[PDB]
Amino acid sequence: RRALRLGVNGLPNSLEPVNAISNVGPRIVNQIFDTLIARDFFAKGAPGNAIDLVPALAESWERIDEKSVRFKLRQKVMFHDGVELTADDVAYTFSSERLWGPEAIKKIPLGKSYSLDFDEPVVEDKYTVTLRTKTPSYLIETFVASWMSRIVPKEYYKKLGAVDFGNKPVGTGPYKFVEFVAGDRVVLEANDAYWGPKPTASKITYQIVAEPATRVAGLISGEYDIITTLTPDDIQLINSYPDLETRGTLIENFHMFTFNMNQEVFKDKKLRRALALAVNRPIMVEALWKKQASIPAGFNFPNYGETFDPKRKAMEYNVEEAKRLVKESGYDGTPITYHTMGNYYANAMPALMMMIEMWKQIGVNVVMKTYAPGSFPPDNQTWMRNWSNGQWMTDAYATIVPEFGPNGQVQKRWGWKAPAEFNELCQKVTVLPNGKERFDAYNRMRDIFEEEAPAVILYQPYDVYAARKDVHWKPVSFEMMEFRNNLSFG
Ligand SMILES: CC(C)OP(=O)(O)O[C@@H]1[C@@H](O)[C@@H](O)CO[C@H]1O
Repeated sequence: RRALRLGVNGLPNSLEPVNAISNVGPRIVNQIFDTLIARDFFAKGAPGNAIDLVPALAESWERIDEKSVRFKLRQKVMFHDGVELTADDVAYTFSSERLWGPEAIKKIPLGKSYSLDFDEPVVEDKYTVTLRTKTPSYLIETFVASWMSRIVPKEYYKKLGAVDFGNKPVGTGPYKFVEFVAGDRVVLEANDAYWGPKPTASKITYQIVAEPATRVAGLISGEYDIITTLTPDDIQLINSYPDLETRGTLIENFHMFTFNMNQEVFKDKKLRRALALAVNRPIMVEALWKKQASIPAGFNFPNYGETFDPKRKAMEYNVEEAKRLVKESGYDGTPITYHTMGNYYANAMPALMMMIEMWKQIGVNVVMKTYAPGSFPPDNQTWMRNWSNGQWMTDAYATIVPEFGPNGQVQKRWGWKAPAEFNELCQKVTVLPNGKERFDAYNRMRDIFEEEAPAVILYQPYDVYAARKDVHWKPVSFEMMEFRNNLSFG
Protein backbone atom coordinates (compact mmCIF):
# COMPACT_ATOMS: atom_id res chain seq x y z
CA ARG A 1 0.00 0.00 0.00
CA ARG A 2 1.07 3.59 -0.80
CA ALA A 3 1.46 6.36 1.84
CA LEU A 4 -1.14 9.15 1.27
CA ARG A 5 0.26 12.69 1.12
CA LEU A 6 -2.22 15.55 1.67
CA GLY A 7 -1.52 19.25 1.20
CA VAL A 8 -4.07 20.95 3.48
CA ASN A 9 -5.14 24.61 4.15
CA GLY A 10 -4.89 24.05 7.91
CA LEU A 11 -4.82 21.80 10.98
CA PRO A 12 -7.13 21.79 14.07
CA ASN A 13 -5.78 22.89 17.51
CA SER A 14 -6.63 19.42 18.85
CA LEU A 15 -7.51 15.88 17.73
CA GLU A 16 -10.16 15.59 20.51
CA PRO A 17 -13.21 15.02 18.19
CA VAL A 18 -15.55 17.78 19.47
CA ASN A 19 -12.63 20.30 19.83
CA ALA A 20 -11.64 19.37 16.23
CA ILE A 21 -15.00 20.73 14.85
CA SER A 22 -13.80 23.10 12.09
CA ASN A 23 -13.22 22.99 8.30
CA VAL A 24 -9.80 21.31 8.96
CA GLY A 25 -10.39 18.83 11.82
CA PRO A 26 -13.18 16.45 10.57
CA ARG A 27 -10.97 15.26 7.63
CA ILE A 28 -8.54 13.83 10.25
CA VAL A 29 -10.92 12.79 13.14
CA ASN A 30 -13.12 10.90 10.59
CA GLN A 31 -10.08 8.57 10.14
CA ILE A 32 -9.34 8.09 13.87
CA PHE A 33 -12.95 7.67 15.10
CA ASP A 34 -16.39 6.20 14.33
CA THR A 35 -19.98 7.26 15.15
CA LEU A 36 -22.93 4.99 16.23
CA ILE A 37 -24.72 5.90 12.97
CA ALA A 38 -22.73 6.94 9.88
CA ARG A 39 -23.79 8.61 6.64
CA ASP A 40 -23.43 6.83 3.29
CA PHE A 41 -22.78 9.72 0.89
CA PHE A 42 -22.39 7.22 -2.02
CA ALA A 43 -25.74 5.38 -1.59
CA LYS A 44 -27.85 4.68 -4.78
CA GLY A 45 -25.13 5.96 -7.16
CA ALA A 46 -25.11 9.45 -5.58
CA PRO A 47 -22.03 11.68 -6.26
CA GLY A 48 -20.99 11.95 -2.58
CA ASN A 49 -24.23 13.73 -1.56
CA ALA A 50 -26.58 10.89 -0.45
CA ILE A 51 -28.52 11.69 2.78
CA ASP A 52 -28.68 7.93 3.71
CA LEU A 53 -27.89 7.02 7.34
CA VAL A 54 -26.40 3.52 7.87
CA PRO A 55 -25.37 1.44 10.96
CA ALA A 56 -21.77 1.90 12.17
CA LEU A 57 -20.74 1.30 15.84
CA ALA A 58 -24.45 0.66 16.59
CA GLU A 59 -25.68 -2.36 14.53
CA SER A 60 -29.29 -1.19 15.19
CA TRP A 61 -31.21 1.43 17.20
CA GLU A 62 -34.79 2.18 18.32
CA ARG A 63 -36.46 5.36 19.57
CA ILE A 64 -38.26 4.29 22.79
CA ASP A 65 -40.15 7.61 23.34
CA GLU A 66 -39.90 11.45 22.72
CA LYS A 67 -36.61 11.71 24.70
CA SER A 68 -34.79 8.34 24.39
CA VAL A 69 -33.10 6.09 21.77
CA ARG A 70 -31.71 2.59 22.64
CA PHE A 71 -28.58 1.53 20.69
CA LYS A 72 -27.54 -2.12 20.11
CA LEU A 73 -23.74 -1.96 19.74
CA ARG A 74 -21.47 -3.85 17.30
CA GLN A 75 -19.59 -6.53 19.25
CA LYS A 76 -15.78 -7.08 19.53
CA VAL A 77 -14.97 -3.56 18.09
CA MET A 78 -11.45 -2.74 19.25
CA PHE A 79 -9.96 0.73 19.97
CA HIS A 80 -6.42 1.37 18.63
CA ASP A 81 -4.75 0.22 21.91
CA GLY A 82 -6.65 -3.11 21.96
CA VAL A 83 -9.36 -2.07 24.49
CA GLU A 84 -12.84 -3.37 23.48
CA LEU A 85 -15.63 -0.86 22.79
CA THR A 86 -18.51 -1.23 25.26
CA ALA A 87 -21.68 0.77 26.18
CA ASP A 88 -19.47 2.41 28.92
CA ASP A 89 -17.33 4.22 26.28
CA VAL A 90 -20.57 5.37 24.56
CA ALA A 91 -22.13 6.51 27.90
CA TYR A 92 -18.87 8.40 28.71
CA THR A 93 -18.89 10.06 25.22
CA PHE A 94 -22.40 11.51 25.96
CA SER A 95 -21.86 12.04 29.73
CA SER A 96 -22.26 15.21 31.86
CA GLU A 97 -18.59 14.66 33.02
CA ARG A 98 -17.01 14.70 29.52
CA LEU A 99 -19.51 16.59 27.33
CA TRP A 100 -22.52 18.77 28.46
CA GLY A 101 -22.04 19.09 32.25
CA PRO A 102 -20.97 22.30 34.05
CA GLU A 103 -17.38 21.08 34.65
CA ALA A 104 -16.96 19.91 30.98
CA ILE A 105 -16.71 23.62 29.80
CA LYS A 106 -12.93 23.59 30.70
CA LYS A 107 -12.26 20.49 28.50
CA ILE A 108 -14.67 21.01 25.55
CA PRO A 109 -15.51 24.78 25.53
CA LEU A 110 -18.39 24.44 23.03
CA GLY A 111 -19.61 21.03 24.36
CA LYS A 112 -22.77 22.25 26.13
CA SER A 113 -23.64 24.97 23.53
CA TYR A 114 -23.47 22.36 20.66
CA SER A 115 -25.20 19.55 22.66
CA LEU A 116 -28.93 18.73 23.01
CA ASP A 117 -30.66 19.04 26.45
CA PHE A 118 -28.98 15.72 27.38
CA ASP A 119 -29.79 13.57 30.36
CA GLU A 120 -27.18 11.04 31.57
CA PRO A 121 -26.95 7.98 29.20
CA VAL A 122 -28.24 4.58 30.46
CA VAL A 123 -25.94 1.50 30.12
CA GLU A 124 -28.34 -1.49 29.79
CA ASP A 125 -25.57 -4.10 29.15
CA LYS A 126 -22.00 -4.40 27.65
CA TYR A 127 -23.44 -3.74 24.14
CA THR A 128 -26.70 -1.84 24.90
CA VAL A 129 -26.89 1.91 25.67
CA THR A 130 -29.81 4.39 25.76
CA LEU A 131 -29.01 8.01 24.94
CA ARG A 132 -31.53 10.47 26.36
CA THR A 133 -32.57 14.12 26.74
CA LYS A 134 -34.18 15.79 29.81
CA THR A 135 -36.93 17.35 27.62
CA PRO A 136 -38.44 16.03 24.32
CA SER A 137 -35.92 15.81 21.48
CA TYR A 138 -36.61 14.39 18.02
CA LEU A 139 -32.96 15.26 17.15
CA ILE A 140 -31.14 12.38 18.98
CA GLU A 141 -30.69 10.31 15.77
CA THR A 142 -29.20 13.15 13.67
CA PHE A 143 -27.02 14.37 16.56
CA VAL A 144 -25.65 10.75 16.91
CA ALA A 145 -24.71 10.59 13.18
CA SER A 146 -22.90 14.01 13.46
CA TRP A 147 -19.33 15.28 14.15
CA MET A 148 -20.39 15.83 17.84
CA SER A 149 -20.82 12.10 18.36
CA ARG A 150 -17.50 10.37 17.53
CA ILE A 151 -17.00 7.70 20.27
CA VAL A 152 -14.05 8.13 22.68
CA PRO A 153 -12.42 5.40 24.89
CA LYS A 154 -13.58 6.08 28.51
CA GLU A 155 -10.53 4.72 30.44
CA TYR A 156 -7.80 6.12 28.14
CA TYR A 157 -9.48 9.58 27.75
CA LYS A 158 -10.01 9.87 31.56
CA LYS A 159 -6.40 8.69 32.16
CA LEU A 160 -4.96 11.40 29.85
CA GLY A 161 -7.61 14.11 30.27
CA ALA A 162 -9.21 15.96 27.29
CA VAL A 163 -6.15 18.21 26.58
CA ASP A 164 -3.55 15.35 26.46
CA PHE A 165 -6.06 13.06 24.61
CA GLY A 166 -6.32 15.70 21.84
CA ASN A 167 -2.54 15.30 21.31
CA LYS A 168 -2.47 11.45 21.50
CA PRO A 169 -5.95 10.30 20.27
CA VAL A 170 -7.23 6.70 20.46
CA GLY A 171 -10.34 5.76 18.50
CA THR A 172 -11.93 2.80 16.67
CA GLY A 173 -11.58 4.34 13.13
CA PRO A 174 -9.74 3.03 10.02
CA TYR A 175 -6.56 5.00 10.78
CA LYS A 176 -4.59 5.24 14.02
CA PHE A 177 -2.58 8.20 15.40
CA VAL A 178 1.16 8.36 14.60
CA GLU A 179 2.14 12.02 15.23
CA PHE A 180 0.83 15.61 15.59
CA VAL A 181 3.33 18.47 15.12
CA ALA A 182 1.28 21.72 15.60
CA GLY A 183 1.42 24.11 12.60
CA ASP A 184 3.20 21.41 10.50
CA ARG A 185 1.51 17.96 10.15
CA VAL A 186 -0.68 15.10 11.42
CA VAL A 187 0.57 11.61 10.47
CA LEU A 188 -1.80 8.57 10.66
CA GLU A 189 -1.26 4.83 9.84
CA ALA A 190 -3.57 1.97 8.72
CA ASN A 191 -5.65 0.31 11.47
CA ASP A 192 -5.53 -3.29 10.16
CA ALA A 193 -7.73 -4.38 13.13
CA TYR A 194 -10.54 -2.12 11.77
CA TRP A 195 -14.10 -3.51 12.14
CA GLY A 196 -15.28 -1.99 8.82
CA PRO A 197 -13.81 -1.60 5.30
CA LYS A 198 -10.00 -2.03 5.59
CA PRO A 199 -7.72 1.04 5.29
CA THR A 200 -6.28 1.25 1.69
CA ALA A 201 -3.40 3.64 2.52
CA SER A 202 -0.46 2.44 4.69
CA LYS A 203 -0.03 6.04 6.07
CA ILE A 204 -1.84 9.41 5.86
CA THR A 205 -0.03 12.78 6.27
CA TYR A 206 -2.03 16.06 6.49
CA GLN A 207 0.67 18.68 5.68
CA ILE A 208 -0.15 22.38 6.24
CA VAL A 209 0.39 24.50 3.08
CA ALA A 210 -1.32 27.81 4.04
CA GLU A 211 -0.60 29.33 0.57
CA PRO A 212 -2.87 27.81 -2.14
CA ALA A 213 -0.28 28.60 -4.90
CA THR A 214 2.40 26.68 -2.91
CA ARG A 215 -0.26 23.92 -2.49
CA VAL A 216 -0.98 23.82 -6.33
CA ALA A 217 2.79 23.79 -7.22
CA GLY A 218 3.15 21.05 -4.57
CA LEU A 219 0.80 18.71 -6.50
CA ILE A 220 2.47 19.57 -9.90
CA SER A 221 5.95 18.56 -8.50
CA GLY A 222 4.45 16.27 -7.08
CA GLU A 223 4.90 16.31 -3.28
CA TYR A 224 1.16 15.49 -2.76
CA ASP A 225 -1.47 12.91 -3.77
CA ILE A 226 -4.42 15.27 -2.95
CA ILE A 227 -4.57 19.04 -2.20
CA THR A 228 -7.51 20.86 -0.50
CA THR A 229 -9.33 24.27 -0.38
CA LEU A 230 -8.78 25.50 -3.94
CA THR A 231 -10.63 28.16 -5.97
CA PRO A 232 -12.49 27.63 -9.34
CA ASP A 233 -9.66 29.86 -10.78
CA ASP A 234 -7.17 26.99 -10.12
CA ILE A 235 -9.35 24.52 -12.18
CA GLN A 236 -8.21 25.16 -15.81
CA LEU A 237 -4.45 24.95 -14.96
CA ILE A 238 -4.61 21.74 -12.84
CA ASN A 239 -6.88 20.03 -15.43
CA SER A 240 -4.39 20.96 -18.20
CA TYR A 241 -2.13 18.18 -16.75
CA PRO A 242 -3.03 14.66 -18.06
CA ASP A 243 -2.14 12.98 -14.68
CA LEU A 244 -3.93 15.62 -12.51
CA GLU A 245 -7.57 16.60 -12.00
CA THR A 246 -9.82 18.79 -9.89
CA ARG A 247 -12.58 17.19 -7.80
CA GLY A 248 -15.16 19.50 -6.32
CA THR A 249 -18.66 19.74 -4.84
CA LEU A 250 -21.00 22.14 -3.04
CA ILE A 251 -20.75 21.27 0.68
CA GLU A 252 -23.31 21.54 3.55
CA ASN A 253 -21.59 24.65 4.91
CA PHE A 254 -21.97 28.40 4.42
CA HIS A 255 -19.27 31.07 4.37
CA MET A 256 -20.03 34.30 6.19
CA PHE A 257 -18.70 37.38 7.90
CA THR A 258 -19.58 38.23 11.48
CA PHE A 259 -19.16 40.95 14.10
CA ASN A 260 -17.84 41.54 17.58
CA MET A 261 -21.12 42.96 18.94
CA ASN A 262 -19.32 43.97 22.20
CA GLN A 263 -17.74 46.75 20.06
CA GLU A 264 -19.60 50.10 20.35
CA VAL A 265 -19.92 50.38 16.53
CA PHE A 266 -21.60 46.91 16.32
CA LYS A 267 -23.91 47.00 19.43
CA ASP A 268 -26.89 48.18 17.31
CA LYS A 269 -28.13 46.37 14.16
CA LYS A 270 -27.99 49.51 11.89
CA LEU A 271 -24.34 49.35 10.64
CA ARG A 272 -24.42 45.51 10.62
CA ARG A 273 -27.53 45.67 8.35
CA ALA A 274 -26.01 48.46 6.16
CA LEU A 275 -22.89 46.24 5.59
CA ALA A 276 -25.15 43.19 4.88
CA LEU A 277 -27.41 45.10 2.39
CA ALA A 278 -24.37 46.27 0.31
CA VAL A 279 -23.03 42.68 -0.19
CA ASN A 280 -23.40 41.88 -3.90
CA ARG A 281 -23.31 38.05 -3.72
CA PRO A 282 -24.05 37.44 -7.50
CA ILE A 283 -20.89 39.41 -8.62
CA MET A 284 -18.75 37.54 -6.01
CA VAL A 285 -20.16 34.19 -7.27
CA GLU A 286 -19.23 35.18 -10.90
CA ALA A 287 -15.78 36.71 -10.15
CA LEU A 288 -14.40 34.22 -7.66
CA TRP A 289 -16.61 31.17 -7.90
CA LYS A 290 -17.34 31.06 -11.71
CA LYS A 291 -21.06 30.21 -10.95
CA GLN A 292 -19.91 27.15 -8.87
CA ALA A 293 -20.90 28.46 -5.38
CA SER A 294 -24.59 28.85 -4.35
CA ILE A 295 -26.55 31.60 -2.54
CA PRO A 296 -29.08 30.33 0.05
CA ALA A 297 -32.45 32.07 0.60
CA GLY A 298 -31.46 32.92 4.21
CA PHE A 299 -30.36 30.55 7.07
CA ASN A 300 -32.16 27.85 5.06
CA PHE A 301 -30.56 24.70 3.50
CA PRO A 302 -31.95 21.61 1.67
CA ASN A 303 -30.28 19.24 4.24
CA TYR A 304 -32.78 20.66 6.86
CA GLY A 305 -35.31 18.30 5.17
CA GLU A 306 -38.77 18.98 6.69
CA THR A 307 -37.50 22.36 8.07
CA PHE A 308 -36.09 23.63 4.74
CA ASP A 309 -38.30 26.36 3.20
CA PRO A 310 -38.05 26.13 -0.65
CA LYS A 311 -40.62 28.94 -1.14
CA ARG A 312 -38.39 31.44 0.77
CA LYS A 313 -37.19 34.56 -1.16
CA ALA A 314 -33.49 35.41 -1.63
CA MET A 315 -31.65 37.67 0.88
CA GLU A 316 -32.13 41.41 0.05
CA TYR A 317 -29.50 43.48 -1.82
CA ASN A 318 -30.18 47.22 -1.40
CA VAL A 319 -27.27 49.68 -1.87
CA GLU A 320 -29.51 52.78 -1.47
CA GLU A 321 -31.01 51.52 1.87
CA ALA A 322 -27.45 50.57 3.03
CA LYS A 323 -26.25 54.15 2.16
CA ARG A 324 -29.06 55.70 4.27
CA LEU A 325 -28.38 53.26 7.21
CA VAL A 326 -24.67 54.38 7.32
CA LYS A 327 -25.88 58.04 7.27
CA GLU A 328 -28.39 57.39 10.14
CA SER A 329 -25.88 55.42 12.26
CA GLY A 330 -23.22 56.83 14.61
CA TYR A 331 -20.42 55.63 12.22
CA ASP A 332 -17.93 58.42 11.33
CA GLY A 333 -15.65 57.01 8.60
CA THR A 334 -13.22 55.42 11.11
CA PRO A 335 -11.54 52.32 9.55
CA ILE A 336 -13.21 49.03 10.63
CA THR A 337 -10.96 45.99 10.83
CA TYR A 338 -11.88 42.62 9.25
CA HIS A 339 -9.83 39.69 10.57
CA THR A 340 -8.96 36.75 8.26
CA MET A 341 -6.54 33.79 8.69
CA GLY A 342 -5.17 34.33 5.17
CA ASN A 343 -6.95 31.89 2.84
CA TYR A 344 -8.11 29.35 5.50
CA TYR A 345 -11.45 29.75 3.67
CA ALA A 346 -11.36 29.46 -0.14
CA ASN A 347 -11.64 32.96 -1.68
CA ALA A 348 -11.51 34.60 1.81
CA MET A 349 -9.07 37.36 0.79
CA PRO A 350 -10.41 37.91 -2.84
CA ALA A 351 -14.02 37.97 -1.37
CA LEU A 352 -13.06 40.57 1.27
CA MET A 353 -11.26 42.76 -1.42
CA MET A 354 -14.58 42.95 -3.36
CA MET A 355 -16.63 43.72 -0.22
CA ILE A 356 -14.17 46.49 0.92
CA GLU A 357 -14.89 48.12 -2.45
CA MET A 358 -18.74 47.55 -2.03
CA TRP A 359 -18.53 49.06 1.49
CA LYS A 360 -16.35 52.03 0.39
CA GLN A 361 -19.23 52.87 -2.05
CA ILE A 362 -21.75 53.06 0.90
CA GLY A 363 -19.30 55.14 2.99
CA VAL A 364 -17.75 52.40 5.18
CA ASN A 365 -13.95 52.08 5.24
CA VAL A 366 -13.07 48.43 5.94
CA VAL A 367 -9.45 47.24 6.48
CA MET A 368 -8.06 43.70 6.11
CA LYS A 369 -6.07 42.42 9.13
CA THR A 370 -4.32 39.06 8.63
CA TYR A 371 -3.56 36.61 11.49
CA ALA A 372 -1.39 33.45 11.63
CA PRO A 373 -2.99 30.02 12.57
CA GLY A 374 -3.35 29.93 16.38
CA SER A 375 -2.50 33.69 16.57
CA PHE A 376 -6.16 34.99 16.61
CA PRO A 377 -6.04 38.27 18.64
CA PRO A 378 -8.03 39.03 21.87
CA ASP A 379 -11.80 39.45 21.18
CA ASN A 380 -11.73 43.24 21.93
CA GLN A 381 -8.97 43.83 19.27
CA THR A 382 -11.38 42.40 16.59
CA TRP A 383 -14.42 44.05 14.98
CA MET A 384 -15.45 42.14 11.76
CA ARG A 385 -14.14 38.63 10.96
CA ASN A 386 -14.88 35.80 8.52
CA TRP A 387 -16.32 32.43 9.61
CA SER A 388 -18.21 29.39 8.29
CA ASN A 389 -20.93 27.12 9.69
CA GLY A 390 -21.23 23.47 8.82
CA GLN A 391 -24.91 22.44 8.75
CA TRP A 392 -24.50 19.20 10.70
CA MET A 393 -28.08 17.90 11.19
CA THR A 394 -30.85 16.67 8.87
CA ASP A 395 -32.77 19.56 10.55
CA ALA A 396 -32.80 23.40 10.83
CA TYR A 397 -31.66 23.21 14.50
CA ALA A 398 -27.98 23.26 13.38
CA THR A 399 -26.51 25.83 13.20
CA ILE A 400 -29.04 28.61 14.02
CA VAL A 401 -29.71 27.34 17.61
CA PRO A 402 -26.15 26.05 18.66
CA GLU A 403 -24.34 29.09 17.18
CA PHE A 404 -26.91 31.96 17.35
CA GLY A 405 -29.15 30.64 20.16
CA PRO A 406 -29.58 31.99 23.73
CA ASN A 407 -26.85 29.60 25.05
CA GLY A 408 -24.65 29.96 21.91
CA GLN A 409 -21.30 31.78 21.50
CA VAL A 410 -22.58 34.56 19.14
CA GLN A 411 -24.86 35.86 21.93
CA LYS A 412 -22.63 34.91 24.95
CA ARG A 413 -19.04 35.45 23.75
CA TRP A 414 -19.72 37.84 20.84
CA GLY A 415 -22.32 40.16 22.47
CA TRP A 416 -25.35 39.77 20.17
CA LYS A 417 -28.35 41.14 22.09
CA ALA A 418 -30.89 38.93 20.25
CA PRO A 419 -34.59 39.98 20.54
CA ALA A 420 -36.59 38.06 23.21
CA GLU A 421 -38.79 36.57 20.41
CA PHE A 422 -35.70 34.98 18.77
CA ASN A 423 -34.59 33.23 21.99
CA GLU A 424 -38.20 32.15 22.75
CA LEU A 425 -38.60 30.44 19.27
CA CYS A 426 -35.11 28.80 19.72
CA GLN A 427 -36.54 27.12 22.87
CA LYS A 428 -39.75 25.99 21.06
CA VAL A 429 -37.89 24.51 18.01
CA THR A 430 -35.59 22.42 20.29
CA VAL A 431 -38.63 20.77 21.99
CA LEU A 432 -41.45 20.73 19.37
CA PRO A 433 -41.85 17.83 16.87
CA ASN A 434 -41.96 18.63 13.10
CA GLY A 435 -45.11 20.46 11.98
CA LYS A 436 -46.72 23.87 11.11
CA GLU A 437 -45.71 25.57 14.42
CA ARG A 438 -42.05 24.40 14.17
CA PHE A 439 -41.76 25.24 10.42
CA ASP A 440 -43.19 28.78 10.96
CA ALA A 441 -41.00 29.40 14.05
CA TYR A 442 -37.80 28.63 12.02
CA ASN A 443 -39.02 31.04 9.28
CA ARG A 444 -39.63 33.86 11.85
CA MET A 445 -36.12 33.13 13.32
CA ARG A 446 -34.72 33.48 9.72
CA ASP A 447 -36.56 36.84 9.36
CA ILE A 448 -35.14 38.14 12.71
CA PHE A 449 -31.64 36.86 11.73
CA GLU A 450 -31.72 38.93 8.46
CA GLU A 451 -33.25 42.02 10.22
CA GLU A 452 -30.65 41.79 13.05
CA ALA A 453 -27.65 40.78 10.85
CA PRO A 454 -25.54 39.20 13.76
CA ALA A 455 -23.66 37.52 10.87
CA VAL A 456 -24.07 37.86 7.11
CA ILE A 457 -24.38 34.66 5.02
CA LEU A 458 -22.31 34.87 1.80
CA TYR A 459 -22.65 31.53 -0.02
CA GLN A 460 -22.33 27.76 0.13
CA PRO A 461 -18.74 27.25 -1.09
CA TYR A 462 -17.97 24.89 -3.91
CA ASP A 463 -15.24 22.83 -2.18
CA VAL A 464 -12.37 22.37 -4.65
CA TYR A 465 -9.81 19.55 -4.28
CA ALA A 466 -7.12 18.48 -6.75
CA ALA A 467 -5.61 15.01 -7.01
CA ARG A 468 -3.30 12.68 -8.90
CA LYS A 469 -5.51 10.68 -11.37
CA ASP A 470 -3.97 7.42 -9.95
CA VAL A 471 -5.42 8.34 -6.47
CA HIS A 472 -9.12 7.32 -6.69
CA TRP A 473 -11.02 9.34 -4.09
CA LYS A 474 -14.33 11.19 -4.40
CA PRO A 475 -15.40 14.31 -2.42
CA VAL A 476 -18.44 14.33 -0.08
CA SER A 477 -21.14 17.09 0.37
CA PHE A 478 -19.67 17.97 3.84
CA GLU A 479 -16.47 19.64 5.23
CA MET A 480 -14.57 16.32 5.68
CA MET A 481 -12.77 13.66 3.62
CA GLU A 482 -14.16 10.13 3.44
CA PHE A 483 -11.82 7.19 2.70
CA ARG A 484 -14.06 4.21 3.72
CA ASN A 485 -14.80 2.38 0.39
CA ASN A 486 -13.61 5.68 -1.27
CA LEU A 487 -9.77 5.40 -1.62
CA SER A 488 -7.63 3.22 -3.95
CA PHE A 489 -4.44 3.46 -6.10
CA GLY A 490 -4.12 2.71 -9.85
C1 LIG B 1 -11.73 28.48 12.60
C2 LIG B 1 -12.88 27.58 12.89
C3 LIG B 1 -13.14 27.30 14.37
O1 LIG B 1 -14.03 27.87 12.16
P1 LIG B 1 -14.55 26.92 11.02
O2 LIG B 1 -15.29 27.75 10.01
O3 LIG B 1 -13.39 26.25 10.37
O4 LIG B 1 -15.47 25.77 11.59
C4 LIG B 1 -16.89 25.90 11.86
C5 LIG B 1 -17.15 25.79 13.27
O5 LIG B 1 -16.57 26.93 14.01
C6 LIG B 1 -18.51 25.63 13.64
O6 LIG B 1 -19.23 26.87 13.50
C7 LIG B 1 -19.24 24.60 12.82
O7 LIG B 1 -18.97 24.73 11.43
C8 LIG B 1 -17.60 24.79 11.11
O8 LIG B 1 -17.47 24.94 9.76
